[PDB]
Amino acid sequence: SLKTDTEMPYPEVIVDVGRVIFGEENRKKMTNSCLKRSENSRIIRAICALLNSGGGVIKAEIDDKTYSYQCHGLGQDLETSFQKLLPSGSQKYLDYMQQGHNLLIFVKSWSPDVFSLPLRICSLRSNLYRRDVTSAINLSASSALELLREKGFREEDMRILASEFFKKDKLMYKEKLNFTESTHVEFKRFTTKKVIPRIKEMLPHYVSAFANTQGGYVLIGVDDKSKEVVGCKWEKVNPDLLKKEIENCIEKLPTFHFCCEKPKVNFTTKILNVYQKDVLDGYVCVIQVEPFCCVVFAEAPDSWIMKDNSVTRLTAEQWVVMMLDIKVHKFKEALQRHLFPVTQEEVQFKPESLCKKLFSDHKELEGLMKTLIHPCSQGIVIFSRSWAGDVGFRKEQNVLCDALLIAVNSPVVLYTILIDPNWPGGLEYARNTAHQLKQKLQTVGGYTGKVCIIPRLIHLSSPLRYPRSYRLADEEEMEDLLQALVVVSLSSRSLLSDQMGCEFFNLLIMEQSQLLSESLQKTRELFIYCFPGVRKTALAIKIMEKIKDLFHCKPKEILYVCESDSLKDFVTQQTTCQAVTRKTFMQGEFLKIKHIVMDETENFCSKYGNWYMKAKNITHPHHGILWLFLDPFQIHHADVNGLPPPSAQFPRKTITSGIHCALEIAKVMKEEMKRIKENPPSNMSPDTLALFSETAYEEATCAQALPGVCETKTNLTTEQIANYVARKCHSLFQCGYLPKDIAILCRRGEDRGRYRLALLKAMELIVFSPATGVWGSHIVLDSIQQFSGLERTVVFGLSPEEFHKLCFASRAIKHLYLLY
Amino acid sequence: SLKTDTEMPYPEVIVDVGRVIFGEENRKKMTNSCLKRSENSRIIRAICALLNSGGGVIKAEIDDKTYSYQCHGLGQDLETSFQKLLPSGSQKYLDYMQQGHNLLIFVKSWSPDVFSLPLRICSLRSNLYRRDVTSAINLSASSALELLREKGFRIQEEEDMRILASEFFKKDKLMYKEKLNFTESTHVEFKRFTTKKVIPRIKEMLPHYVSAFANTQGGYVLIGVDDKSKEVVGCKWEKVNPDLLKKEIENCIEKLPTFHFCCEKPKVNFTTKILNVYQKDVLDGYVCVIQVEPFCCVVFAEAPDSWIMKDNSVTRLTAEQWVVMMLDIKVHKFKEALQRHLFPVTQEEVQFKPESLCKKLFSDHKELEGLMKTLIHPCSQGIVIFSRSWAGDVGFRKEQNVLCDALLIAVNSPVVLYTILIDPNWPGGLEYARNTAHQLKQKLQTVGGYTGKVCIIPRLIHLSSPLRYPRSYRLADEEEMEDLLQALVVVSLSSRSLLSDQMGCEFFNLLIMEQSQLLSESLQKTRELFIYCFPGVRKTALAIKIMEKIKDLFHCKPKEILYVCESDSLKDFVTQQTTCQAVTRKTFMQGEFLKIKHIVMDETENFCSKYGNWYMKAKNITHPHHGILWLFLDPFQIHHADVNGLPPPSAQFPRKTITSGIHCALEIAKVMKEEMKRIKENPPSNMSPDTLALFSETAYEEATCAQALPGVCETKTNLTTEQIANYVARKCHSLFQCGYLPKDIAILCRRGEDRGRYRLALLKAMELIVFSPATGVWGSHIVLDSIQQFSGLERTVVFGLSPEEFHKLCFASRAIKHLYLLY
RNA sequence: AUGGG
RNA sequence: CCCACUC
Ligand SMILES: [Mg+2]
Ligand SMILES: [Mg+2]
Ligand SMILES: [Mg+2]
Ligand SMILES: [Zn+2]
Ligand SMILES: [Zn+2]
Repeated sequence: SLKTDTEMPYPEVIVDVGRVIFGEENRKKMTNSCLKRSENSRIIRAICALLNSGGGVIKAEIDDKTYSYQCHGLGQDLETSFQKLLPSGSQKYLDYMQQGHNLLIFVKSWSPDVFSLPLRICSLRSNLYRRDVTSAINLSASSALELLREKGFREEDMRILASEFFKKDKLMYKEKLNFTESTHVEFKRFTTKKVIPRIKEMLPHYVSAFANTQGGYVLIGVDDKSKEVVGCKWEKVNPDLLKKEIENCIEKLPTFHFCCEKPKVNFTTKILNVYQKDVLDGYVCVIQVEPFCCVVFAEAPDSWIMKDNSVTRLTAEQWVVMMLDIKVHKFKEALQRHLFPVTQEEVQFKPESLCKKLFSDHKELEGLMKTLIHPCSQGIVIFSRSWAGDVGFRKEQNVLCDALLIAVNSPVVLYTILIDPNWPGGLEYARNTAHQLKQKLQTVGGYTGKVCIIPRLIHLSSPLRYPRSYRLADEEEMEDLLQALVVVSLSSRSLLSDQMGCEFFNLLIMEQSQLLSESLQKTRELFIYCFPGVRKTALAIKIMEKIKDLFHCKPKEILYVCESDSLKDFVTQQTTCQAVTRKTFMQGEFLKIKHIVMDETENFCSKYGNWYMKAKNITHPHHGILWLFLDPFQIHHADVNGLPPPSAQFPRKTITSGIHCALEIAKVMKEEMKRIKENPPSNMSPDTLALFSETAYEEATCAQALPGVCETKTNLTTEQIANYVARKCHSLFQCGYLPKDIAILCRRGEDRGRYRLALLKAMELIVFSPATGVWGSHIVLDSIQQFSGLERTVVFGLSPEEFHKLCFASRAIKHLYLLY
Repeated sequence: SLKTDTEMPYPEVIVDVGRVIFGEENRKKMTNSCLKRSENSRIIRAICALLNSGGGVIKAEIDDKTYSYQCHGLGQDLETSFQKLLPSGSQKYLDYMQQGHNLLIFVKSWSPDVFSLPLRICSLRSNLYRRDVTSAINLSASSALELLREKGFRIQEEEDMRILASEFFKKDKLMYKEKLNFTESTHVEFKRFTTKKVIPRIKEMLPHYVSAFANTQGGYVLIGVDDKSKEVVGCKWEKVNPDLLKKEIENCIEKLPTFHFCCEKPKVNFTTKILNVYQKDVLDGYVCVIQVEPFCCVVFAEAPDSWIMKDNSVTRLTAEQWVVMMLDIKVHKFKEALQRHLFPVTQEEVQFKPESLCKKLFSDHKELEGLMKTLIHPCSQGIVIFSRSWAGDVGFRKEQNVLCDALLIAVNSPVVLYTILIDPNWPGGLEYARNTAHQLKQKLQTVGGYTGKVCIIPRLIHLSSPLRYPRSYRLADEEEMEDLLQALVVVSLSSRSLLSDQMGCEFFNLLIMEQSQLLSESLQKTRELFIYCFPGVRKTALAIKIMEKIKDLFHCKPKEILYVCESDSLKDFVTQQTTCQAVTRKTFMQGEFLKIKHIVMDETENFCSKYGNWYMKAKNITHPHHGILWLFLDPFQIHHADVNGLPPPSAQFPRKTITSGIHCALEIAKVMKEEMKRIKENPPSNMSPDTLALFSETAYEEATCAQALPGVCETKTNLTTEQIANYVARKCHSLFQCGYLPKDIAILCRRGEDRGRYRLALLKAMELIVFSPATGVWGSHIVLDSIQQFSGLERTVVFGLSPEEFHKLCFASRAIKHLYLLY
């Protein structure tokens, strides 16, 4: 994407302007001021394009060989242009430096802060004119923006007797117009040197001024102080040609429309005949412009962007479009504080897993970095298998890894370690990676400061300079940059993205539980309904903690009752409250129990007693809590519950938000829900499949989900499937994932052992644990029935060649591989 | 409060600027620039003060006696100053008219729209500076505001210029014409001495560079250096004394105003030293260095160039005041509906509102209708709004010499305030009317939020029977009149009057509708609910709307919906509107309701289990199918001395508290809150302590501030029966004069045995100048009954007569706007 | 012929 | 000198 530019390989868009004279004394002295104006304009449009296109560097060549910036300054008209381009301070966006015979102007990206008008893009001139009293004022960016917002939500005696001059036809010589110019009246006189091109150049800024503000009459052929009518000789210009010229000129004036009818600008052009002693003398031309509905331009706006490495001018429609233009930003401070703290205790390498893998694979890398970063009292280094891939651009096999250094009083450095020293693509790779990383930090993270990324290449067995303003001055800039990094990684998919998404979901669960806990004081018996992918177990744990906090009771007096033993073990590892299985709850003695929470009441079996009646008798000796969590889409046991009929299941809620899966997993869940609703099954009643809405599910999905991967393969063999699993596992472990991330689940339990053996061979070509091993550092290989209520970040679903996709997707967070 | 101004009695603040020359050519051809600048400046300060202080009219005397505005124009320098004061449009705020030898400038009130930045006031020049590259730019109003919010929100390069310049102070000895190797940048500025005057020009120039230094990055300023040569020439021995030193500038720089978002309040720091110049190792002169460190907050070169009106004088704004006024409800949501249902902008005829006050006026005076009809004629559209005193409506003055006021609003016409006088011999009417118009206009802007140009022209009419404004001050289309009437609705909803009372009642109707819409969600989430209601929540309307929702959500006839209450009067009230059965609890028992599907029960607190179990009966009816058993409870309004059949409060789930819904006045709500606090401090016996814990004062504060409206609550004590009757008769007569109706008044006696007596004692006092029982609310009569029989119903005006205590809550609950507690 | 640097 | 309205 970037050019070659071997002389200065800056990781930015570089605009070369040519040869420019510099120096205050030098600039004050020229002949041929056209060259001076052109040299000012070129740099100004370059600055405008760079402000509107994400920043960059401007390259100029110095004519004076003995020139020195510290002794000659910069100029005087250039500073005036800078003031007229950046009214609220030009220092925050421009810097100047001198590399020998080169003058470099560093331009920051234009982004308004939280204390400013919402002015999205920078312009020299709005080029849409307004009328104040009698002068046509070219509006500024802010004034034009206010006018656009005005039209989006959609003294006088001079206007009289102007239409009277419009009405009459015959004129003698030297009529003293009794009315002077006003908002609706303005006049000029002809120029005998050139008439038609002067009218070309002069009409637009009055036609636009009238069309914008009320409506007016342009009179041409009238003097200022004498207030008479003069005109030019008839032989100089034919009136019909002039009228046609005026019509075609007005038709070419750019226009924007907030309405739908798209009317053209309505004007009336008339020619008169100024006589002299009953002899034809000349013409006076009158143009009446009514108040137009929407904004009328005189020329294209003085705004520029960068397209195809060229400084181009924005059109009217484009200019108006970009002129008028999440929970990540709410929790980014906490995420940065917990994941990327800014301390003074040496330098910390992140993430721990990938760094451990890289340092175990190569011992010299740790010392090589600890010597390269030195001298640095404090800082942060973030590693990645491919920072280009993490951003989402490219993946190079010749690169071992990339590191990012962020520290105070220092710029940001991008280290690129190469497996092979003589590979000729390292420098371009590092430069482009720095460019795309900075661009993503700006356009996504929201970093409005000044920062630079320096590419550096490094070999296993083994200089650009910026303005000092482009270095992280203090710790606050470090925090802002790291929060932008948090946003950028949460927007992408990688190992760090997965870990930070887990932290994000943990933060969101607390808010959801706090909101849910308000119903504790409003209800005693409740029937909570949960969508596919809600994580009812974490909600239940937080609810038990809140019950213990609100009702001042011993944790032993709160009973969690579930169906599966693995979920019970997970829960007793989590909460101090008592947790029993359904079979233990029955044929059991519970006399000192006040509050009961039931999860997985879907699969409760009534073939051993009435569990609902037992719970009601326990909570109704005092009136205790009897909250039931139900997800009617996850019924596996072929038995009815002790549940009362759906009409008697009141009061109830419908937890819609709580989707802590990837976007594609949520898509699969939504499609499966639609399929189930279209063709209801036997064990799911129509009444219960009516409280879940697809629109609400989509709204909850595009408020908490994060990017991930779902991939389905069909018509595969056992050995091929095992090899696929082994290869994907190997790639993940290389990228930094842990064994306690992955879980392989087979639909049929009897297919476990076989699928185990083919696994042990596959990983041999390139240790599995039961369902009570999800907290250990091993890959879990079990069945869907035995894995109910648990979850892991990467899930491999094995099933022979069908509404059970949802049971697989409910067990996964970011990666779901469905192999048939 | 306005001045006399017999010549032009505008209802505006008029600023007389003096004897001023006008003309596009008359100002050009004129010497004595000290006069041109003075007149331009005076007019500009007047415009700025008017813009920042509500608008008005500037009056000037034109120099040329042949001057005509349409011929001679306004000028060029004045127009440029107008452009520099209002960057985005001046026609929106300034109009000009000529009356004889007077030029009047009509100045609108600067009010930022929903588009522009929050620039609250207009500024000619902020006078706080910035650095840029090598410059000192006076910040515009917008950029200055940006800087204030930013500051309160708390091989060679350019930076090399600081080096080789920070070491200039260390150069204690200096030799004549030494070259300087650094050029001007963001950290250095040097100026050349002036031979004629040295001190005054230094003092003029220092503040506006010290401001930029202290406001952008710091730095230092030299004096004695040339721009074209970088000399060290400086002054001489005989023209500069050692008096000009650090101490001398220690007062000039300290004269600069400084604001501070900080608490340390540090004065600006500067150090001055003298570098001697040596022409051939001989002293020749001195050059000056002043080092200015950057400031934590803003530093002002001068006082800001902003003006307001104080004591009818154009008064300059200091830095603190300027920065303070630069950085500084559901009525606006419902005003569109209120205006379209109360003031429909149509063309069928002229609408005289309010109707009750108009009826009283037209019955007290038969000829008022014809005089009014002739006053606006010829006309086709508009609304005429009548009042007993429009000055008193906006809360300023009540006059016994004025019969009534009329406000005419029409398309292609300005607002006209008519003042009707009983006796023309009264001389002071004119001023009154004028002032009133002024006040009304201001209320339409500060309170009503109106932005466009409007003028209120006062006229004086007698029973036994010209100000000029710009054309732009007349209403243009129907949308303009709609916005003006919406502003009027907003203004009146914050005042106390008849029109305010009716608007508040309809406001309460809309609020109740939205509250019931919110409450209808719980019909999808539960079957039996225990709704706990604050005092003054108007639960009966909620119940009516709830059955309206049940009839649709469950597609069933109104027959299978039941209302259960305690009083027969409220049963009739409810059965008046609702199509469902509405029977009291006594007849609900000893009866059979087999077709009933859903039951809504009101006044559940005073239900008595002396005839069985009503709760079990309702439960068994609703539990044959699972029906709805919503129960509304008000624990603070227990009257009956009976034990309910309700389940214990620990078994009254699921439950919800309707905290919001306060549809009374601010003072009535305050009385309610005080009674709540008194009750909670000393709990009674008929209410369980557990139930007196679901109610918090803060939520009541929020609801009252969000929904209540200003009203009247007066308590009189130590009175006899005749005095109370006289008070009631006088208040009723005065209210009927104001335009009220008997259907808004309820006189309630605590003890029922006091009723008959309080009838006769009343009827005498009223006869000095027909009643209804509590079951007469729907009739057009004044009800005189007890609060026990009026429980559950409401009236706008309540007279609570009580013998000489926790029962003020009932009286406050039956009242909407006016409460008069007589003991 | 009008203001800001 | 630079810039803005301006015949
Ligand atoms: Mg003009
Ligand atoms: Mg002209
Ligand atoms: Mg300078
Ligand atoms: Zn349009
Ligand atoms: Zn401070």
